[PDB]
Parts: sequence; C-alpha cells; structure tokens
Amino acid sequence: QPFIVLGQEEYGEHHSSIMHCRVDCSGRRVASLDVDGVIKVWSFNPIMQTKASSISKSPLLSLEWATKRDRLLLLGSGVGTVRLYDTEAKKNLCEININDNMPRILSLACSPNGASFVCSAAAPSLTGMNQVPGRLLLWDTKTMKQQLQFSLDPEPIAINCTAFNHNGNLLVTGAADGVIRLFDMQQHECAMSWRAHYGEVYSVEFSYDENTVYSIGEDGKFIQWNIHKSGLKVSEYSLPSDATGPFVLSGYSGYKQVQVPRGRLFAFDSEGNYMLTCSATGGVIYKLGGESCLSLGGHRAPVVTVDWSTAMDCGTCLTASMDGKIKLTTLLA
Repeated sequence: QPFIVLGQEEYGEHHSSIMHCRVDCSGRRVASLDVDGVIKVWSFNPIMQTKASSISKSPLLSLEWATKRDRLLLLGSGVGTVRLYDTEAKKNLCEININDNMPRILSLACSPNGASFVCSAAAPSLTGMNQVPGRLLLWDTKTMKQQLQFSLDPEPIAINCTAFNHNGNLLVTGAADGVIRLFDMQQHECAMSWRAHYGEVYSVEFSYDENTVYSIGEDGKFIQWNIHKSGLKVSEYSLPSDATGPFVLSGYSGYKQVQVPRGRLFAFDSEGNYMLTCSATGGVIYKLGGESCLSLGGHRAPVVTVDWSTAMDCGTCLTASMDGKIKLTTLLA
C-alpha cells in the first residue's frame, strides 16, 4: 500500500554502463556519468530533456552536486583532480589539483554551507585490491587550497563513501577496510570509529533524525548503527546478493562486463522510512520500520546504482543499469 506508481520512463542517452546518477538539490535535475567518461545533465518535468552533455578526457570516478551554488557539479577524476562543471554555462570552470601520489578521487562531499568540500584521494588500486592507502582531505573551495587532513586510524586506507549531516558538523565515511569513521569538522581525529563490514563499506548515510547511520557493504549486509554508542548495531539485514554485486552483464560470447559497486547502492525517501536498493531486474524498495514492499522492475540488465528524490509527496526513483539505461519511476505517497 505505501506507494503507487504514477509512471516509469527511460532515459537512454548513455551508451555505456552507468557509474553514478544523482538528483540535484532542487529535485529537478539529474547528473549521470557512465564508465566511458560521458556526463549528461537532464531534466524530467514534464518531459525528459538533456540540458548538457560532456565527454571526459581522463577517467572520472565520483560526482557530487554543489550545495549552495546549485547548477555546479563537482567531478572527481582518476588523475588526482576535481573538476568544477557549470551545468548552466555548459563548461568546466576549473580543474583543482588534489594529489598526484593518490590520484583516485573516490568520494566528494560538499559542505552544506558551500565553502568547502571533503575528498577521498586513494592510492592506485593494487595489481582485496582496494586495500591500499588513502587520504581524506578538507579543501577550502575558497582559497582553493587543502585546509585539513583527517587522520585515518590505525592506518591510511581508501575511503569509498562519505556523507554530511544536515548542519555539516558531522561527516560519516566508509572505507575499504570495512571500517566506518565519523568526524567532527574542527578536529583531525574521528570522534568515532568501528568495524562495520567484513570487506569494503560501499555506501553510508545518516538517518532522518541523525541518531543512527546506515551502511551497506561487501558482506551483503545492510546495517543500522547508533551514533551515540560506537559500534552498537541497532539492526542488521542480509540483502539479496544482487543488491551488492559484483554486478555482471554477460553473453554467450565468452565476454562479460563486471562492475564492483562504485556509486550509491541505496537511497531513501524524504522521511527516511523506506529504502531503494539494486537488483538484477530493477529497484527494490523496503520499509525501515521496526520487509520488501515494492519492486520497480523494468531493467533488462543489472541495476548498479540508485537515487531517490522527494518533492512534496511526489518521489522520483532513479535506477541505473549496466546497459546504460536509467529508469525514472514516479511514486506518490
């Protein structure tokens, strides 16, 4: 009963598997990035319409909408840079040099107050492969310099995912060593850290009331954690294996494509009561109360990343798959 499907449409401008697809802060624009460096910025009211296209030079690994100065997209590359992409002017404003030694920009989080961003900069993947050193850096957009290094204890490690709380006081992070680290933004040390997953942490998020954090990891678990009590599981659930991959699109050709999670694996409605996840044939929605309640379907290839935006009881669910197709499902509460 909780949701009714108003419609489902397909955005098909991408021709390679999707890496990231994120709705902007106004709920009206999508930025999506495929494994070939192609970025599309598009709208979906009341028709789908491409507002900008851009083919990236160098590999691109992360994508984050700026917070105060909307229409601005931050793109983290695989050559140790962050590119500021003006989706209105349809041009790159500048290319910020983060680090040559640790060129994989695996995560970007923009401060809700607009003056800084956090970025994960990781060593090249080892030739268990992501068990490599990483740094986590606070970058002052405004002097264009690195302001702060977060200490990663006990050792530097690649950070896969980051998320701010509403005020920007707290940053939750998930690492390739399975550890979750939670930072307050004046100090270099995490206020809190614990072993969360056996294998990599792929996505993290604060609950709506910011009393817990949610995580999803390589062990296939979705876990809710009390942030007043380090390592206190509030709850834990074993998801179907196609929620966490590795996602595989294969043919009789002897040919396969393999995607380890890189983009967001889970997304929530506005009030944090329901969770969208990946599966081989479309998005799957669960209820988070103290429970699969809707399957969105529509995909002929495995879904590898999702998003969910809410505007006033109208939700839109993005599901993105290895054939490059993005389905938009409109949900009414």
